[PDB]
Amino acid sequence: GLFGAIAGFIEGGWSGMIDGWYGFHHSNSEGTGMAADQKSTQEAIDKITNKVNNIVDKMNREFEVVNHEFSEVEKRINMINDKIDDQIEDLWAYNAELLVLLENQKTLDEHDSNVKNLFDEVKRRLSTNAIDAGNGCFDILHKCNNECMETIKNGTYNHKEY
Amino acid sequence: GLFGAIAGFIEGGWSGMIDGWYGFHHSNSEGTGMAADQKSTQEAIDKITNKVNNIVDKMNREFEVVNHEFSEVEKRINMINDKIDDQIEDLWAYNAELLVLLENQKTLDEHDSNVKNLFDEVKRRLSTNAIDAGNGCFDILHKCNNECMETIKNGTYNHKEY
Amino acid sequence: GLFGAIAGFIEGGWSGMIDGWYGFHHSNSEGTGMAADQKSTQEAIDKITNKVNNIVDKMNREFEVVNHEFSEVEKRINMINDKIDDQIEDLWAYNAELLVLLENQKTLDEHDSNVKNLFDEVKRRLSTNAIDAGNGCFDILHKCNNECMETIKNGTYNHKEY
Amino acid sequence: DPDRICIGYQSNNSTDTVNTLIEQNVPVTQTMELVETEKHPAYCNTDLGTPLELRDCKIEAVIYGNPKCDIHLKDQGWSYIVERPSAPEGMCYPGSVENLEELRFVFSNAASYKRIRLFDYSRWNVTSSGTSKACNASTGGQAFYRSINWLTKKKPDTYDFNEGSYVNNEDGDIIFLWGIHHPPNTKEQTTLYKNANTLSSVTTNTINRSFQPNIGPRPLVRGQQGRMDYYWGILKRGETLKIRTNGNLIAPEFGYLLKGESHGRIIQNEDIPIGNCHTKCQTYAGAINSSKPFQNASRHYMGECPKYVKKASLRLAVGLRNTPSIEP
Amino acid sequence: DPDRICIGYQSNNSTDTVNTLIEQNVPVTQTMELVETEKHPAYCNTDLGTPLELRDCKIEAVIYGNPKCDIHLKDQGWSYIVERPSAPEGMCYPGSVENLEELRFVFSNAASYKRIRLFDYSRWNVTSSGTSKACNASTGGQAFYRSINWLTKKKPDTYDFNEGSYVNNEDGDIIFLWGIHHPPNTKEQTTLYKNANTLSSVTTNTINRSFQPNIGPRPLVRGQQGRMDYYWGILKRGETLKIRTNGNLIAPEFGYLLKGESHGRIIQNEDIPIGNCHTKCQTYAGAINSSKPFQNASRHYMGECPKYVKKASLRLAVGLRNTPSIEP
Amino acid sequence: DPDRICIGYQSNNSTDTVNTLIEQNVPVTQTMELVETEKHPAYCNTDLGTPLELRDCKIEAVIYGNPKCDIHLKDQGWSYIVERPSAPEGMCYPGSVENLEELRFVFSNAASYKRIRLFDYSRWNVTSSGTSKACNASTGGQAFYRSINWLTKKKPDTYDFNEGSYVNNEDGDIIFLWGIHHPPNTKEQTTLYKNANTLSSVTTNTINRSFQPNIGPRPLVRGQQGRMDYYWGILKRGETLKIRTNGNLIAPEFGYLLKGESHGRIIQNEDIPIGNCHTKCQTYAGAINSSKPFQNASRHYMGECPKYVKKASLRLAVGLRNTPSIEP
Ligand SMILES: *[C@@H]1O[C@H](CO[C@@H]2O[C@@H](C)[C@@H](O)[C@@H](O)[C@@H]2O)[C@@H](O[C@@H]2O[C@H](CO)[C@@H](O[C@@H]3O[C@H](CO[C@H]4O[C@H](CO)[C@@H](O)[C@H](O)[C@@H]4O)[C@@H](O)[C@H](O[C@H]4O[C@H](CO)[C@@H](O)[C@H](O)[C@@H]4O)[C@@H]3O)[C@H](O)[C@H]2NC(C)=O)[C@H](O)[C@H]1NC(C)=O
Ligand SMILES: *[C@@H]1O[C@H](CO[C@@H]2O[C@@H](C)[C@@H](O)[C@@H](O)[C@@H]2O)[C@@H](O[C@@H]2O[C@H](CO)[C@@H](O[C@@H]3O[C@H](CO[C@H]4O[C@H](CO)[C@@H](O)[C@H](O)[C@@H]4O)[C@@H](O)[C@H](O[C@H]4O[C@H](CO)[C@@H](O)[C@H](O)[C@@H]4O)[C@@H]3O)[C@H](O)[C@H]2NC(C)=O)[C@H](O)[C@H]1NC(C)=O
Ligand SMILES: *[C@@H]1O[C@H](CO[C@@H]2O[C@@H](C)[C@@H](O)[C@@H](O)[C@@H]2O)[C@@H](O[C@@H]2O[C@H](CO)[C@@H](O[C@@H]3O[C@H](CO[C@H]4O[C@H](CO)[C@@H](O)[C@H](O)[C@@H]4O)[C@@H](O)[C@H](O[C@H]4O[C@H](CO)[C@@H](O)[C@H](O)[C@@H]4O)[C@@H]3O)[C@H](O)[C@H]2NC(C)=O)[C@H](O)[C@H]1NC(C)=O
Ligand SMILES: *[C@@H]1O[C@H](CO)[C@@H](O[C@@H]2O[C@H](CO)[C@@H](O)[C@H](O)[C@H]2NC(C)=O)[C@H](O)[C@H]1NC(C)=O
Ligand SMILES: *[C@@H]1O[C@H](CO)[C@@H](O[C@@H]2O[C@H](CO)[C@@H](O)[C@H](O)[C@H]2NC(C)=O)[C@H](O)[C@H]1NC(C)=O
Ligand SMILES: *[C@@H]1O[C@H](CO)[C@@H](O[C@@H]2O[C@H](CO)[C@@H](O)[C@H](O)[C@H]2NC(C)=O)[C@H](O)[C@H]1NC(C)=O
Ligand SMILES: *[C@@H]1O[C@H](CO)[C@@H](O[C@@H]2O[C@H](CO)[C@@H](O)[C@H](O)[C@H]2NC(C)=O)[C@H](O)[C@H]1NC(C)=O
Ligand SMILES: *[C@@H]1O[C@H](CO)[C@@H](O[C@@H]2O[C@H](CO)[C@@H](O)[C@H](O)[C@H]2NC(C)=O)[C@H](O)[C@H]1NC(C)=O
Ligand SMILES: *[C@@H]1O[C@H](CO)[C@@H](O[C@@H]2O[C@H](CO)[C@@H](O)[C@H](O)[C@H]2NC(C)=O)[C@H](O)[C@H]1NC(C)=O
Ligand SMILES: *[C@@H]1O[C@H](CO)[C@@H](O[C@@H]2O[C@H](CO)[C@@H](O)[C@H](O)[C@H]2NC(C)=O)[C@H](O)[C@H]1NC(C)=O
Ligand SMILES: *[C@@H]1O[C@H](CO)[C@@H](O[C@@H]2O[C@H](CO)[C@@H](O)[C@H](O)[C@H]2NC(C)=O)[C@H](O)[C@H]1NC(C)=O
Ligand SMILES: *[C@@H]1O[C@H](CO)[C@@H](O[C@@H]2O[C@H](CO)[C@@H](O)[C@H](O)[C@H]2NC(C)=O)[C@H](O)[C@H]1NC(C)=O
Ligand SMILES: *[C@@H]1O[C@H](CO)[C@@H](O)[C@H](O)[C@H]1NC(C)=O
Ligand SMILES: *[C@@H]1O[C@H](CO)[C@@H](O)[C@H](O)[C@H]1NC(C)=O
Ligand SMILES: *[C@@H]1O[C@H](CO)[C@@H](O)[C@H](O)[C@H]1NC(C)=O
Repeated sequence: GLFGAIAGFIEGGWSGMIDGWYGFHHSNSEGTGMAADQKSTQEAIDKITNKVNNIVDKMNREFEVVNHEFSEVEKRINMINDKIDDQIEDLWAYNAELLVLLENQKTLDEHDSNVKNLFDEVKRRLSTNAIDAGNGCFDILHKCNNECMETIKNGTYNHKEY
Repeated sequence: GLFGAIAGFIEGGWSGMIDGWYGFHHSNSEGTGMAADQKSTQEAIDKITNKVNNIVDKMNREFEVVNHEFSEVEKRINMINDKIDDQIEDLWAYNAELLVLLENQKTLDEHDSNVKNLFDEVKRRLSTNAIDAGNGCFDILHKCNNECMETIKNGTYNHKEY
Repeated sequence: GLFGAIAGFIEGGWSGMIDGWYGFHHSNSEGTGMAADQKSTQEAIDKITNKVNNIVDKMNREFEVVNHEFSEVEKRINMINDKIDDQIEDLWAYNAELLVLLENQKTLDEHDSNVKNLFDEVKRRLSTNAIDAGNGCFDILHKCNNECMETIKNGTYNHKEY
Repeated sequence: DPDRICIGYQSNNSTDTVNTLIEQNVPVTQTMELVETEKHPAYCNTDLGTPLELRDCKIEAVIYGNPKCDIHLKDQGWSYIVERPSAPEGMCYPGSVENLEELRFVFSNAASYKRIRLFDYSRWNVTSSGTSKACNASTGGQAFYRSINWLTKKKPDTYDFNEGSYVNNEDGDIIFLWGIHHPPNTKEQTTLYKNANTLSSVTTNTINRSFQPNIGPRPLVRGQQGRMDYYWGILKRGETLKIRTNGNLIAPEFGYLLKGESHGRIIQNEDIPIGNCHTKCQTYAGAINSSKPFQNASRHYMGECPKYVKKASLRLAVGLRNTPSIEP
Repeated sequence: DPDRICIGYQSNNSTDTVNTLIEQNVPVTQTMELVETEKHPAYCNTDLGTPLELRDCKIEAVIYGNPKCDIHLKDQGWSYIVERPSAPEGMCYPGSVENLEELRFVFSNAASYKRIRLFDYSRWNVTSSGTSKACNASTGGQAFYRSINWLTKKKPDTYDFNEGSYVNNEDGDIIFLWGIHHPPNTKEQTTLYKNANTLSSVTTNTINRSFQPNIGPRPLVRGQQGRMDYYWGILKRGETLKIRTNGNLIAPEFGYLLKGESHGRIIQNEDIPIGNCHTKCQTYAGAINSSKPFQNASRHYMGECPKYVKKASLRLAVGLRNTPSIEP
Repeated sequence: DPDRICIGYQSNNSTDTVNTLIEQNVPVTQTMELVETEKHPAYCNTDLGTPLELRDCKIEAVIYGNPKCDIHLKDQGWSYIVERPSAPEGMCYPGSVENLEELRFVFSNAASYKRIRLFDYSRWNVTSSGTSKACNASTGGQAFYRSINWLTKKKPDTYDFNEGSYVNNEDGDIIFLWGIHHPPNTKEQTTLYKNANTLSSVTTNTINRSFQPNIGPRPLVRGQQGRMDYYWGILKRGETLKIRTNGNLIAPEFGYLLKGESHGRIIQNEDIPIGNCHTKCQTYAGAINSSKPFQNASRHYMGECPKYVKKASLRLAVGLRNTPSIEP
């Protein structure tokens, strides 16, 4: 994808992550954990919610096609009326189809960006105290207990301590 | 944002930077400086100028609604004329609203990209001679006077000298 | 550009690369090679092919303007018919022009993304075994024969071997 | 051995796929369908009320009062009209309605009507309430339109210039109706109306119309070589309708006091039944109950309806690209 | 201690916000408003000239020359027409103009007119310049239309077939006007026109029309049970207009030589005044002076105007996301 | 000295440039033009057949059978009609066709016609096949319309009420045509038709029309002060056409049995020739052979055509930004 994270440097998703789109796995001496990151997840939810509400609002403006009857000596007017209804319907078909193809492209790329940004956010916070494995994982060069781990996840980790 | 620089790894803007969107702060033995980068700033100005001129050009093509009068036995034609004016106006309302929502999304992301690219441009030029602080700042591992600083800013810095 | 690779950290293209958009140059003890990367190239071909086919499909829906004749006492209807044809043609002119300007912007950025992703893909696979030169080139810290080179290109390179 | 932290994203068992500009059938974790394809194939009530179903009679047959349509003589209201194409009864006596489309429009765009008596022709100096085999009642006997009255000469060879006034003192505009009978022979003209050429005038505050008969044999239609031209007008609040004839006038008897505004639709459909249902969205292919932005039911609808698209499906990505899962 | 270089971007005190597809009220450093909401609420001059304001008279009253509209008898030009709905004077003698909408269209689409005398009825074999209480002049006395002439019989019970020719040798097409008077009684028909049934023919190179009167009592309108049908035609450059009547013709006296093309608008507005201003963009809600692509004034405009949108605001991001400032 | 691997992209000698929303004239390695600007400036055959070119005669001249248009009397079919504006022959005897636009529409929308004889006027009680200097044949002698027949009185001052029937037993609907002659004098009316006022009725199962002459001198057109009003109707499958006249009727002789559906176009073009070519896309500016989505030839086309845009060029980027090449 555009940002190279989803189906990219992180090769696959986690089937265990049900309550969120993006999150963390950790392993230390005290054991193992996997949980959604609620901040990055909720930011993404707000954005797609805004997009959906905008798509619904821009497609629900008042519109009506009253069918009309014409005499056998009103063939030109009958054809003109049919042209209006066909050509306006045709322009709305373009708008609806193109908007879904365009926004589906962006939505999937926006998710890819969200994953890359979360990864980059952790990489900078860890700085020289961690080795990049190149699969979305960091090997921490010091002992990092559950307190240290939560400090990385919620973004209060100060690399100068270690 | 999409590229993770603005309100991202660089947490806030500079109130002092008035004559440009993107620029540099430096500190060395000779003191302190902050100035806009005119090249990256002028490239961005040209792009938004092109966008605005395109938006104005695509919305200023000749258009006219002559009001019409109809007899009491021309009710069907009267309704058909009203339908044309309502439904074309409705399609233009979609175009105008959607274009502003779409281009506002891209403009803000394009600025984010411009900041990230400037940062990356400096990071590569400095190479192994500087430590990344993770806030858009580089600590240079050698003495870097005003001559050295201007050489980084205007992009003639050769890292093999140091 | 948006992703900073094309006319960016890789300053120019290769005139020799005819059968592909993206590819590799290598130099070792056994000599020199330059070839397109068929996987990244073919992925890009599929995407632009899909885009072009979508653009052609969304513009080829059935459309027809039958010219009409009107009496000297049908001036209002004549003007209404002319308005329909002018204003629908005007909305299609907007759609065609805007779609080309929008998709040309994205196509060039999508290519830029494809180059950056290929570079990043190699950088991660090489890991600590190579030095980044900052021009799209890697200096490998161990001897890397044609077998080693093809292993980097086709993505089976294990950095722990060296 | 070293402590480790990893960034990951959701994979799931979703089979949902979307199309993008650059990619077909991309698997994604969460989607939403934007096209409503479910509907109730019936003609339901709306907030404007119940549809008027015309199984037996076209609208002009009801207005002019074709004597097979007496079920519709009652004061009535509607949200829209369902006119069955198979409805056999139109104008029973051969002839055309001038501006028929505009009459059906103004009638159908109203919310209801009251039948108002404009004239009583029992007190007139003519034989009134003439009948025809062309216009049989439902009970079998020969009859005529209920809204217009066939005036012929008084039995002792007399048809003078008879005239009457009606003043619209009702709370709205009235549709009034009349006909001009054209006999096939000059013999029938004199045996019905006495005068060989007649002047029939229908006038109001704004309208000024007069009619002479056009004698000559027309092709046989429903057993008649004679023909009627049917006419209509609108008498506005406070306006006076004046009629004057010495023969050939099928004179206005009952007008229609129009009230309010319906959806102003005449649906020409055979096989979709009227339903005992209420809907926010009534399309011509049935009722829709949906918050989805689009529907593929019909381009013709009334109420608050999703936009019409001729497409099976428009699936919108909500979640991210669905990938085969890896172990954390 | 180490020498440092930092990349940064602009923050400022801008309160401007924009909407994106994914985000409401995003603060940004520089924006531009695309909708013009300022206008001058007046009807101004354009490059096509000054609007013709009709406070007292509707267009048909000016064309037919209602004798309360003598201020408009002068040769005149306009860029567009402002017809005040309250304008009381229309057709003074009761009756309808055939194809009134098409007449108002062709007249209003011209840039100017010259009144051309088609006929002098002083030399005719009739009593010309008939008057009516229905058509009072502004000075109070009973008068008639200035453009059409009420011809009655010559005093010693005489109205023969009178005919005349006019040849259009002017530099353009001429609107010509006439009426057919329909008396309420057969008594009035003979006391005005002598003949109980008349033939009035109006013919040109292309048009062939004839008219007989339709006697019968119409409802009283402005003190008249009589009625006139009003007609119009276009006499092209070089065409001959021929009129022939033995009664009931309200004969053409003055035609209108149309020149050029205006904005071809008739604005039906009460409360927006005519202004002593010049504008590039005149909307029906007032004049606009803007380079902005959109306006929310009116969908009806003339000149070079921003596109109409029913929206208060469409703010476009120019600068970047405005963030709370940090110290370099 | 160290072993090296580099990522690169294509540069080439392409001079192709595209416009983006943010950038003009961007060089790119591969592009495609979306607007077809090539066409064959001729009117070609389509899958619906060959265009009917009318160099000499307008459509109404062919239908009514102007005697200078005898080349078109033959049964014919077309895909569309090319009517040269310079075509001199219309209605030869001065007068207008009622609903001319609707006649040209219904005729041109058919795929072909057969000329059907409705009546033989040799057996009628009138002098048939009247001629005029206004309607000269191509060979020079005075003639008349082939489709309608000028009936005058039988030589010993006789014109009774003559009537006839035609039954449409053909496989389709028939256009039937007639005229009403209006003499300039009451003298000519009696020297042609004997009766000073006539009744001419044209009736079918659905249509009921009658006509009286309107005597009076019209301006001289092609040597005639007389005038004809031209009329038309559609006789549906199985319907009976009945005509009845005692003078002034230019009676229906030949009707037109319409079959099928063409492109239903009448192109008014002078200088584009009919071509011996076949095309999938025929525009009004010539034939197009293209898979490109757009064309700038004409907004008027038939067949399977690219969408019309008034633009020289819309170049789509396929490849990437073309940069000056660097050595690997
Ligand atoms: C309006 O109603 C008219 C009157 O209708 C009748 O009276 C009312 C009250 C009801 O009772 C209704 O049911 C009645 O029909 C109606 O006119 C009628 O139309 C019908 C159908 O066209 C006519 O029926 C035909 O009659 C002839 C003649 O019948 C006599 O002679 C024969 C031979 O000597 C005897 O066998 C009979 O017993 C009679 O003495 C028949 O020849 C014909 O039979 C043929 O056709 C039928 C199908 O219609 C076949 O089944 C047979 O096998 C034959 O092939 C019909 O029976 C009826 O004469 C006529 N009556 C009157 C008084 O006019 C009118 O049509 C209605 N108007 C409209 C527009 O519908
Ligand atoms: C066209 O103009 C017509 C003539 O107009 C007059 O002459 C011109 C030159 C001007 O001077 C103009 O100002 C004049 O009015 C016009 O016809 C006129 O219409 C008016 C209004 O309808 C008539 O006025 C009414 O007259 C009757 C009768 O008046 C006589 O008898 C009574 C009782 O014995 C006396 O009191 C009078 O002095 C007279 O001797 C009145 O009954 C009536 O009064 C009632 O109505 C008014 C309001 O209109 C109230 O103020 C009163 O209280 C009463 O309730 C009016 O005064 C006038 O008779 C009539 N004149 C003629 C010659 O026809 C015509 O209407 C104009 N056409 C159109 C279409 O407008
Ligand atoms: C329908 O056809 C009508 C008949 O046409 C003729 O017969 C057919 C079979 C052909 O042979 C055809 O070629 C014939 O023309 C047609 O009516 C004719 O119209 C023409 C043209 O308007 C008339 O020609 C003019 O005739 C007068 C009179 O000529 C006589 O007198 C003069 C003077 O004494 C002599 O010099 C002649 O020899 C004759 O004896 C001429 O004055 C006039 O000449 C002037 O105009 C021409 C140009 O037209 C100039 O070249 C000259 O210099 C002069 O300035 C014409 O020659 C013809 O008289 C007339 N014939 C009849 C029998 O009516 C009709 O117009 C056609 N209908 C329509 C609608 O087109
Ligand atoms: C039927 O005939 C009677 C008598 O002719 C009409 O009544 C007359 O109507 C006129 C005009 O309104 C009056 O002037 C007479 O005074 C009336 N005479 C009588 C004796 O009442 C009556 O109007 C006619 N009916 C119709 C419908 O025209
Ligand atoms: C249209 O669909 C709505 C939404 O599903 C239906 O409303 C629900 O009906 C059930 C059963 O009465 C209730 O338990 C829910 O609380 C209702 N939801 C809301 C938002 O009211 C509605 O019944 C359907 N309408 C028709 C006419 O069938
Ligand atoms: C609206 O969309 C639905 C879904 O595509 C259509 O229903 C399908 O129609 C096809 C073609 O006739 C059938 O073979 C399938 O069995 C239907 N599938 C489903 C899932 O229902 C429907 O016909 C479309 N059109 C209308 C007018 O409703
Ligand atoms: C008024 O009457 C006179 C006399 O009847 C008309 O003049 C005559 O007109 C005819 C036809 O144009 C000529 O043939 C006569 O020679 C004329 N006679 C005289 C004595 O001039 C005059 O045309 C009539 N006016 C109108 C308007 O019809
Ligand atoms: C419309 O707005 C324009 C632009 O503001 C006005 O033009 C300016 O007017 C002032 C005062 O005359 C000048 O100092 C500027 O130089 C003008 N600018 C330009 C570009 O000409 C203009 O006056 C306004 N028009 C009306 C009719 O009020
Ligand atoms: C055009 O847009 C302007 C700005 O929204 C409208 O002016 C506002 O209208 C509201 C609603 O009536 C008022 O309460 C505000 O006081 C107005 N605000 C401003 C800033 O002017 C205007 O009404 C819109 N419509 C038209 C026809 O001009
Ligand atoms: C020409 O005249 C003859 C004789 O008047 C007409 O033939 C008569 O037509 C009537 C009505 O159809 C019949 O009743 C007679 O029996 C017929 N008489 C004869 C002697 O045949 C004929 O119809 C007339 N032609 C036209 C066209 O009207
Ligand atoms: C329209 O263009 C097509 C495509 O170039 C032409 O078809 C080709 O014609 C040549 C010569 O006959 C053949 O060698 C190719 O095989 C054809 N291609 C296809 C896809 O059929 C076609 O001849 C042109 N049509 C006209 C009428 O000129
Ligand atoms: C369609 O597009 C083509 C290409 O722009 C037009 O052809 C050019 O027209 C210009 C302006 O008249 C000429 O000066 C050039 O010589 C033409 N260039 C080429 C490359 O042909 C063409 O006129 C456009 N319009 C139509 C109706 O075909
Ligand atoms: C999801 O699919 C996987 C792979 O086939 C399977 O192992 C698992 O049981 C499925 N989850 C369910 C049924 O909840
Ligand atoms: C901008 O806002 C800041 C923060 O409130 C304030 O300190 C500063 O004075 C403002 N700038 C001005 C008034 O120029
Ligand atoms: C492409 O352009 C380059 C630079 O001018 C030139 O050296 C080369 O010969 C060109 N390639 C050709 C002609 O194939």
